[PDB]
Amino acid sequence: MEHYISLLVKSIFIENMALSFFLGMCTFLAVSKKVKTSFGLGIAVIVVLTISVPVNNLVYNLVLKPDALVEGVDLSFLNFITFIGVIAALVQILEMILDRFFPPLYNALGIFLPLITVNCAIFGGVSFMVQRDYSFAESVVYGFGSGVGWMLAIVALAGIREKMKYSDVPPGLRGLGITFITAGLMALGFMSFSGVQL
Amino acid sequence: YEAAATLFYTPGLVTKRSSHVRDSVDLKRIMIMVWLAVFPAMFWGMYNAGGQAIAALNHLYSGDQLAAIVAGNWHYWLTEMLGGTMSSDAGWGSKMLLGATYFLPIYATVFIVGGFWEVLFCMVRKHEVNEGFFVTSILFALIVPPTLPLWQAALGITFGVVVAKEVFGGTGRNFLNPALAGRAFLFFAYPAQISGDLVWTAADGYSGAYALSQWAQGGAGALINNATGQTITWMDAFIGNIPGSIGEVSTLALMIGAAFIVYMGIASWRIIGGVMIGMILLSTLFNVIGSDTNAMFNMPWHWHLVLGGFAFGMFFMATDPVSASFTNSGKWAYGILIGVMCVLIRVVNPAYPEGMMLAILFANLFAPLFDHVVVERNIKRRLARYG
Amino acid sequence: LKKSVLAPVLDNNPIALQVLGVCSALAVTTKLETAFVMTLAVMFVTALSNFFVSLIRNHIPNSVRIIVQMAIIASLVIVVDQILKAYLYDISKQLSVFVGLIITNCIVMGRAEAFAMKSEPIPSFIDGIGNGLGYGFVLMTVGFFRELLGSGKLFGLEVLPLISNGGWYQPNGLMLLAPSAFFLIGFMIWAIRTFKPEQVEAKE
Amino acid sequence: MSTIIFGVVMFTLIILALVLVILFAKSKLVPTGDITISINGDPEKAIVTQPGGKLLTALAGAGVFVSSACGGGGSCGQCRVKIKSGGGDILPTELDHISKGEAREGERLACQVAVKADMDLELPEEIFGVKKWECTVISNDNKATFIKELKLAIPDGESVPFRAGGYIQIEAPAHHVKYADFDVPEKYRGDWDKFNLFRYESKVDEPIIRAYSMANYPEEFGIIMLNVRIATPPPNNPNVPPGQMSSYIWSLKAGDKCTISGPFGEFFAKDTDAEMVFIGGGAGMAPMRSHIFDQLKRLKSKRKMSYWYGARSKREMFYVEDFDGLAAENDNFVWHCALSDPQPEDNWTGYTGFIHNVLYENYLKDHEAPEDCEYYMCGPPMMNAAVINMLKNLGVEEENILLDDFGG
Amino acid sequence: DSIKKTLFVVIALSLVCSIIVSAAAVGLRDKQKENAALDKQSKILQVAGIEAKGSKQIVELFNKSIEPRLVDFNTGDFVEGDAANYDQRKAAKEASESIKLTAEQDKAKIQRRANVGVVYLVKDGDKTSKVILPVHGNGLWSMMYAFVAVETDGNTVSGLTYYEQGETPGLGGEVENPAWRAQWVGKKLFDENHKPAIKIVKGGAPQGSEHGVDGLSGATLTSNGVQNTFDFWLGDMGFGPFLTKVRDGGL
Amino acid sequence: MITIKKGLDLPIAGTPSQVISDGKAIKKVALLGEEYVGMRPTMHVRVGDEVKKAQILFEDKKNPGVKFTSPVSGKVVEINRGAKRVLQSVVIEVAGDDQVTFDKFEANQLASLNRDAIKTQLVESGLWTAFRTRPFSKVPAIDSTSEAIFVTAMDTNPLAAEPTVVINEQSEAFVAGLDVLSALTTGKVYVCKKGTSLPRSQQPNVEEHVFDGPHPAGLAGTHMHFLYPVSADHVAWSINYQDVIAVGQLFLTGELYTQRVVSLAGPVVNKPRLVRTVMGASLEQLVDSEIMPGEVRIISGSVLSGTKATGPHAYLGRYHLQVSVLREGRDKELFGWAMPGKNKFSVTRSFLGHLFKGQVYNMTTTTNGSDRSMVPIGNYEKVMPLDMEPTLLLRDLCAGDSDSAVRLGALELDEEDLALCTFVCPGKYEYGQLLRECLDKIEKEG
Ligand SMILES: Cc1cc2nc3c(=O)[nH]c(=O)nc-3n(C[C@H](O)[C@H](O)[C@H](O)COP(=O)(O)OP(=O)(O)OC[C@H]3O[C@@H](n4cnc5c(N)ncnc54)[C@H](O)[C@@H]3O)c2cc1C
Ligand SMILES: Cc1cc2nc3c(=O)[nH]c(=O)nc-3n(C[C@H](O)[C@H](O)[C@H](O)COP(=O)(O)O)c2cc1C
Ligand SMILES: Cc1cc2nc3c(=O)[nH]c(=O)nc-3n(C[C@H](O)[C@H](O)[C@H](O)CO)c2cc1C
Ligand code: FES
Ligand code: FES
Ligand SMILES: [Ca+2]
Repeated sequence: MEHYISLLVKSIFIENMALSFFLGMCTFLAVSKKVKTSFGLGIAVIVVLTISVPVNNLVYNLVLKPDALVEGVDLSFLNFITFIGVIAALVQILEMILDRFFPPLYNALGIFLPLITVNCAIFGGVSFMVQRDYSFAESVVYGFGSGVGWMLAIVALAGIREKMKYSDVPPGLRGLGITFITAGLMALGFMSFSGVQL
Repeated sequence: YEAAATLFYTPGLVTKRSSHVRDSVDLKRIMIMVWLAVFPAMFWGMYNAGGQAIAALNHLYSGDQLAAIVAGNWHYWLTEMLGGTMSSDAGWGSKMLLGATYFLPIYATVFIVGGFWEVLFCMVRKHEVNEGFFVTSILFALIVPPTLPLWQAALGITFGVVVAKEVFGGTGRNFLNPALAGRAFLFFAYPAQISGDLVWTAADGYSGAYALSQWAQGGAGALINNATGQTITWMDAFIGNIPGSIGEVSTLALMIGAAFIVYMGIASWRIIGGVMIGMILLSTLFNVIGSDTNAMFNMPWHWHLVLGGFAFGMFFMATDPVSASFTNSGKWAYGILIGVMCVLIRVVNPAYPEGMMLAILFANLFAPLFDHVVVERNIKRRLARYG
Repeated sequence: LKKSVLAPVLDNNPIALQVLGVCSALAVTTKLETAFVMTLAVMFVTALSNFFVSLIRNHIPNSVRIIVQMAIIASLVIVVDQILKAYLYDISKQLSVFVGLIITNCIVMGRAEAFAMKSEPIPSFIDGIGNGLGYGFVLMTVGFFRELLGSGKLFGLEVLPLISNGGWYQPNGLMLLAPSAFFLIGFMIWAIRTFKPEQVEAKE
Repeated sequence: MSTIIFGVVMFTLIILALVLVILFAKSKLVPTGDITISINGDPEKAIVTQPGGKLLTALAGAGVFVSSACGGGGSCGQCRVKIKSGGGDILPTELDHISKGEAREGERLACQVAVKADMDLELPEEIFGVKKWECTVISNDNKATFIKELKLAIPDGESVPFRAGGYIQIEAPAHHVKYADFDVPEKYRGDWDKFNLFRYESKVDEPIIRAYSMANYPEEFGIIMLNVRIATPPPNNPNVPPGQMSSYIWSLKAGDKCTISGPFGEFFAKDTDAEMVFIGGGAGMAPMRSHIFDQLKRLKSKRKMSYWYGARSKREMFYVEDFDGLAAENDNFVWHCALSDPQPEDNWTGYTGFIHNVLYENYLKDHEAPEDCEYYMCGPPMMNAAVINMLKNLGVEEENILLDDFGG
Repeated sequence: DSIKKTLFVVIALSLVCSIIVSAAAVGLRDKQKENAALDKQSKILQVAGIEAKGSKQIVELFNKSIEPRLVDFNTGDFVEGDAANYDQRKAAKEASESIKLTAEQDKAKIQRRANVGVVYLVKDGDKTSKVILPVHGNGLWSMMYAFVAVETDGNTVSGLTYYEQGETPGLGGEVENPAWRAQWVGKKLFDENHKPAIKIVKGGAPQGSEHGVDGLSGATLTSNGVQNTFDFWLGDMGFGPFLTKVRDGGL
Repeated sequence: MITIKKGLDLPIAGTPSQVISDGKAIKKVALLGEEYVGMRPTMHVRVGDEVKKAQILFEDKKNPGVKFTSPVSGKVVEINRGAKRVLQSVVIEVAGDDQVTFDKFEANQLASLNRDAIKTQLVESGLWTAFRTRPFSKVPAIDSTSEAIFVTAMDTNPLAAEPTVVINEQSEAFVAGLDVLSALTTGKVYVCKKGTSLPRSQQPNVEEHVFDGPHPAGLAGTHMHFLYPVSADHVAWSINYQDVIAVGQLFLTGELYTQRVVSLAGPVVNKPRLVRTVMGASLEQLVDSEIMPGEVRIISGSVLSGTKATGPHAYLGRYHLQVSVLREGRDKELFGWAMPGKNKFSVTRSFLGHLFKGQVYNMTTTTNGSDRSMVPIGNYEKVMPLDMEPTLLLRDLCAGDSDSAVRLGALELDEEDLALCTFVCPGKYEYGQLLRECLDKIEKEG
């Protein structure tokens, strides 16, 4: 369908929030050393942001939308509460299930879950969903697109920092500064799709 | 001074261990050979700039007011006395002279300030002055609008050297194209000086649109140039008589230069093949789809191949081995990706008229990911124990 | 004592030595009048949250400590949000989501999980104020070096006349985008690590 | 006004539902079962604990504590253990002191192992015998300006089994001791007065454990002999706290007893019989004398070696009554020394300066085959660096160079 | 067990924090609602020309002068109701009060149009001198919203101000330039044939032109956007049926 | 496996005519102590002692045993130590004919001996210094055994002797060597031969595999890839054909066989030929009067992978079958980097060399251009034929990492093959020695 593919490509390439909204950088610039290390984190972000968007959208359209529970009353001033609470509960439960029911997958996904239990890149996604007021069928697609775009961005940065093993960075900038400059140049590259419509 | 003998002479050293014979090709030869490959394009671009300037200016002004104008900016103030006249039938002696008077200050400032940065950093780290600066200086000076003031170019090259290449550790150590980063700096920080309709023609007080941008607002019959009033045809844009930048015209006069290096093995032909196949495939797809809106949907591949800034970028910017992928099968992916982007962001992105400068910076980021994928496949093969 | 609060300014800078709190830093600094409010909010929220969590540090459980700590920090951020929308709503519109993003701004997370969980409430409060001030130093310097070049103004008050009014300056367009923050922070890190050499990273 | 309580109850309900779901998941999935740790391969006894604890700290509660010198802090870098089951998940923090080749056979850093499932240990036999004793100091002679010959009386004359070069564990309680009452001879009292070392004191409120290496050789039992070094802080930094454990031992009085424990083997002499070169510095005199006595008085192997020592002055010289006798007693053993700045009354003739130059100029530079012998160094870094640089210049490698330090 | 020791503390802290959170939330709601208006009040007063310094004065003279009103786009007639709390932005988001436009209808690139809008009238008494019209269209990067002030003749523009545009400053978002705004005084919306004749002229409109306004320097997409916005919202599917009545009188 | 389509065999001047001829007199013969990777010296001799042929001369203290034997009788004259007391060369002077005798067998017995007996006799003789383990190039331990023993019955090094002429002379000795090798495997013996015909053995364990094409199609490293991929857990052994001849002579007669055939040739060699000599002969005395007047650098081994032989190193290496000479190119040329030289050479088409088919150059030892960072220009792709991607493996090697090099396949190589990729590099790096450093690091930390 035009809408349910346009929204996906939109979230994937035009507003990559790793590099167009610039969220989640505290881990973007921290866990980026090996491609086969950042791939697992990308997968974990994909699953967390594909799960936490639909449930939050359901609860928002059910009990925190104004007049949705009782006419003339609203509960706008606890949306942050419920978003962060459901995010933390889902992360904890998923980590416990990963360690219990399917142990071999813990090495690939379960280890990374305690890091992203709270994060800008996920909270901002939830807030943007609630701000743009999506329906469920498009909200799930938006969440999946956001996750996959974040995974793509972090994997590309891991590849760049792997290739840069031949560099001769000056001693002062060694590490953190060169990572920041690389991310800035990455933004300069990704400014290509600033104006396209979808 | 007498110190230039270091870069004139060969050092005259001998090997010490391992292979005691060495191939005679080297970095100092490669850079200079690229430096000598653009000339059949640079001279034509200078001539074209002079011609467009003369045609537009004499189409606009005449008489005593024209005398005042030619007694205005130092371009005309100098070329009127140095052996030429500003009339409508002027030939080489005025056209090329005006083009050179426009181009030389930009180059002489870019080269000086970039060389200052390079010598400062090289003296701080105490290595020999690298030879990868001439190519970047030429390839940046060749891709700016003629009316661009000197200090904006100085800031652009300063950014493109210090922020993109020099900090990462010099030639061969960086990961993104220095000259294209330098042009992106201007393209994003001063849009009213590098893009538009008032900077593409050297004539003072004249308005002339980018050749490509006219199709974005009208059909194939809207490619009209107001220099004297004619129609821009495919053969016209292929010979390179359209308005445009100082060096990105005359696709033929640039292909003649680029074929030399491509045949010589300096530039990989795999990337060129991949970019061409991607561009033709995606443009044919768009043409088949079609739509009454966004008039650019109908331009075919043979029209895309010559318009605007495609040929020069494809032949020189893409083939940069440091930025490009390394694996033999990854070069194809790099080429196809850049070929898709240079049409996608020019067809379905109305905000920007020119695309290659963005597409190269986009694909440089994904250059090593293809390398990693191919390497992982090869390692899987080896662990399967078949070589 | 006075001598120990300035450490997060240079010695243990939260954005220079460690990687906490970068999203707000690189997103808010488009102006200066917004950077000041963002730094005051971070300072006050961090200080109060550390004080409270250290006050009740001996009775909360470690099984679900995440929920309790994010509840006690959310009950403060959801108050500062209403305060901003009641007094400085003209500023608050500009920050948009980032005013709410103080929930997960890793400064509070790290400081609460590192210091207030095992220290006395008053040192926890002082630690919070110090870390906030250290973060605010970088915030304000990046804000100055962005706004002054991007608009010829500081705190929304003209200092460099623009070319529209025949001024000496032309507003740089790139500074108003995001990649300006990245390079500015990078050169800031270079200066910090070259004037305080003991923080230089290792080779291998 | 009405919506305030409504928001309150909704907030409480949603938080309670979240916590209820979290605990409903927790109380049905987490194993929380008994975990059994085998101290050896099919051992006589096992340990049962709860998951989540550190392996070394859990095991130390039942015994068989390890030779780690930081007590679980990960600072020693030598809490090496071997486990062949439970988990092969080597941690990146263990790679600091574990190698790719050695990791393949289940060796681990116990300080970084967190217990989650059943696993088995394969610790060597001799570790199981670690225990504690309390002994009385019977001689605390001041053999030099900064050393003491601390003699201990072992209870019941028990012959503790050990190899030369091993180290025992000693504990000390909280203390407050001033240096004005230490046993210093009047000749060395002038040297102490030179910087007024009597004025120093230290306040310690904690128990402290360290490691000490015995001077006597294994065939000598019932009496254990330890050398203790000066505990003063550097004069250039007067406010640096002094050596706590060393201060306690220096202040320990005759007749009064202290607790000893943990005879741990390390720095073993090689099984071969090649020529040996013995270089010592400062407090390494105890392991040097132990190793010298060991094979000679116990094994009687027909080896050949020499002991080279460096001293500030003749005042800092001791054990000459033993070395000058043994050298004449047997032709297999020689000993030499050099003085840095001997006093005019020392009447010294022979080698002077630092030990490295005299070693090179007297023995190594004209040796027949320096690459077929062994080297042992036990001394301060300012001598260790010089001797190792000399030896690497001479052409010996890591497999022949053996050394350690006395905790700094 | 930790069960009771966790439930007790979590419920106690929830009760502790919910009361303060809710008290803060409901306490400031009045101030939020009141302060949400000034950012638009300043623009409306400035476009009407009644300068007011300070929020107190701004609300005072707006309460004195301007009367909000509603209008039906079809037939160009007024409707009953109140406009002080009418959400024009939301009115386009619901089918009951909006219609999705088609290809020939979508000249402003909005795709949505409310069935009943809001029109502001400035008064010096029981008669109207100027009438403010809120008009919006789609630019290059995003939407733009603006006020066009016309006199009671239904022909002349008295002032134009864009209170939020979201374009690139310097060339795109130059619509906020006071000099560019000062051009719009005296221009004419319609011609003799009653058709909308406002034209954005590139390179500078001819001096004294009655239908031209200078095109934005180097922002042709933005100039085209503003031209499309006016050409749509002055047509018979916009404020044209109402403008006919403005010229008919009774304003 | 039968063909290769990459790599450029270097067109040099002074190719040797493949005709065996007698050689000059030999005075000093030495054993080099640095080419034996990982070996550390423990000598059983002192300056002035007297030794016999095949007698133990020195043994290494790393490996258990693997005694190195003097190649001919005489007396020890000097021991040239190096910096940090490394063993460089043990020079002995030829005198007398005292030798150590070993057991002898018959032709029929040579296929069914006992493996332990064969190994004992071989290691006691000292020919065990020949075999090298492919993943690390070190001589195998005294007791190890692997199922793949590769015999290099071809040679495609530049200006090198043709094995078809040498093997044909000894004839049945090669067959005896192959038959005795057939039992020292536990696997199979692979002999890599050109399209021509070679003496053939009747043991089903051995095999014949045909290879032909450019230069890299003759090294054991490349022979590995298409027949038995070497891994960390699958080591394999390689030996040149003359050592097979020596082993066959040993187990057929009972005395160590020490003669060698060296292909003295080069750009500056007055008259190339196939010389007969004893291993480790003094190069300065072997090349006497065969040089034309001029400053020359005597280089042992093949030109791409040899070691300079000035002074203490002036002796034939154990693993080298050829000697070369080059003219010292110390001259400085004005704008020579840009001058379109007719006589210059380059793998890329950036010079006039590739226009003239079959032209022959007098290449010298000039390192064109100083050290610069490698771009690269995709030069290595035309060179390396093994199924691996070198244009980034070389970057990894130059970065100092070892963990990823092992993954990419740095194990399957050595300085024997990577020299060709060092030769074509534009940055003028030394990947040949860099690979040795990386392999040493992996061996140490492994
Ligand atoms: C295996 C082994 C064997 C040993 N064998 C012997 C032996 O045979 N004989 C022997 O004498 N010792 C030996 N030692 C060393 C023994 O552990 C000493 O007691 C050691 O000095 C620790 O004792 P301490 O804690 O009293 O002193 P430490 O405090 O560890 O060191 C004393 C010195 O350090 C200074 N100091 C204290 N705290 C600090 C600080 N925070 N910063 C800077 N300087 C500080 C003190 O002022 C003083 O100068 C051995 C150690 C080991 C590990
Ligand atoms: C970075 C950048 C951003 C731009 N943004 C806008 C914009 O927001 N609106 C606009 O009308 N033009 C914008 N432009 C300019 C247009 O792309 C283009 O130059 C203009 O439409 C000139 O068209 P013309 O030649 O037909 O007059 C921008 C240019 C650049 C380089
Ligand atoms: C074929 C070729 C193309 C090049 N293209 C560029 C280019 O587009 N821009 C540039 O700045 N340098 C270019 N260079 C110069 C050089 O490779 C560049 O600065 C590298 O990024 C340096 O590492 C080129 C060099 C070669 C050989
Ligand atoms: S990543 Fe944005 S605050 Fe942590
Ligand atoms: S307990 Fe100290 S290193 Fe592990
Ligand atoms: Ca409106």
